[PDB]
Amino acid sequence: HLVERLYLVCGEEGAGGGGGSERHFVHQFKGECYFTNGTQRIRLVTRYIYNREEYLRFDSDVGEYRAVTELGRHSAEYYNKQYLERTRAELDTACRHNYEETEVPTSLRRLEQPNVAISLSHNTLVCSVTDFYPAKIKVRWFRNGQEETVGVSSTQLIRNGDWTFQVLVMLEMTPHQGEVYTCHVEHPSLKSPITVEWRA
Amino acid sequence: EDDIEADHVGFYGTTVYQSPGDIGQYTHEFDGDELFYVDLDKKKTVWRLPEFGQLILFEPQGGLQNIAAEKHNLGILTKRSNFTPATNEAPQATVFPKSPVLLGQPNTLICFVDNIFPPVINITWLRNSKSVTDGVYETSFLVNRDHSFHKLSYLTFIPSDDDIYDCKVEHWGLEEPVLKHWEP
Ligand SMILES: *[C@@H]1O[C@H](CO)[C@@H](O[C@@H]2O[C@H](CO)[C@@H](O)[C@H](O)[C@H]2NC(C)=O)[C@H](O)[C@H]1NC(C)=O
Ligand SMILES: *[C@@H]1O[C@H](CO)[C@@H](O)[C@H](O)[C@H]1NC(C)=O
Ligand SMILES: *[C@@H]1O[C@H](CO)[C@@H](O)[C@H](O)[C@H]1NC(C)=O
Repeated sequence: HLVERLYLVCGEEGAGGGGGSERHFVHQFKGECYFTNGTQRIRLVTRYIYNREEYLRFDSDVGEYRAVTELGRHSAEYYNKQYLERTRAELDTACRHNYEETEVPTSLRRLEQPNVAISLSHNTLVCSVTDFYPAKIKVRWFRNGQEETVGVSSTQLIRNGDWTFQVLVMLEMTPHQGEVYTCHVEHPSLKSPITVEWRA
Repeated sequence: EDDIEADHVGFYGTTVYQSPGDIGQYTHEFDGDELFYVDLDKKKTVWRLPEFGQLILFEPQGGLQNIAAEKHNLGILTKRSNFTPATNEAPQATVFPKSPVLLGQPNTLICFVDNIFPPVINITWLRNSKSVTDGVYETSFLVNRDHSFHKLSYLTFIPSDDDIYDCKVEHWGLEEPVLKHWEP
């Protein structure tokens, strides 16, 4: 009882209208489904791009194809004649279907627990939080049982490309005998936080 | 030039085609990560992680359909643009480990390459200035909001005190290969 992932159809322009040293010419189509509060709100945006210029767009909040630049002026009239009702219908048959029937049992159930380690690198403690999914996470620093607000800094969220993330969170500190510093990580994969302590 | 607000975003999917050379790709993404690509020559769906395809299918014909339509659209738009060619961009790389580096414990070195356009590139690895091809994997070209691409390459490695690494990137937009260095 395999379930099928569906796709957004790339519409074709009407014809006859109106290598490091070689020239190249590039075209792109992007079909984007935006979801909020499950499938309670869905927005569909499809984009047609020549080289780097998006020239034609369907946006379900607008309800029809529109020219994004002058290059797409007559494209939008042709696509609205030929593909308008088909594209409107893809919000349910493609976006809603993929979310409810394929993302709910897979992507949205994926939970990878973070690994947490502390290193010292005047000075600064670095808490490395690695290999977690999804991206939502909270990392807190404590000194002798009290939470630190500064100097707490963080790198950007790092996307590893393998459906995991990592982040580094730094604490400006001066070591004294014999304090305890704690990196404290809350993540949807964890019922209770993971903590690591570091001592002078 | 303003984000759309959403809890989740699926790309179902993204297609790119370029001429000459008949080079194209078709992928789906969810929340910015690759679900699969369609091997257009083999006509088969290749999942990013094998588990993704255990309960779910994608018919490769959908990717073939999008690529055929994009080849058609490219012909029309190329003429309409007065045959304006693509601009070769200079890609930029950063290298980082997947996990904190521990002596003798297998790890993965990641070469993140951004500002790729057109989507043709070579990313390769050096260890102690010698080419390494064992244990190397690459993502598809992943889309950027400005319609360039990024790509990641992966190198299995075992951290030691006697190894130096480089990610090497070759691209039409680079006069000479760029080397991104990394050491523990
Ligand atoms: C990626 O690497 C390949 C292989 O080194 C390059 O293809 C070679 O290109 C040289 C010079 O252009 C040719 O003389 C060889 O015959 C090619 N070899 C093969 C096996 O095709 C390719 O050009 C590189 N790509 C980029 C973007 O630099
Ligand atoms: C989320 O959606 C459900 C049903 O789709 C609705 O009943 C609920 O009120 C929504 N929550 C918010 C905060 O809008
Ligand atoms: C098209 O390109 C040619 C050659 O680059 C140029 O002479 C011409 O002015 C351009 N514009 C039009 C409308 O032909």
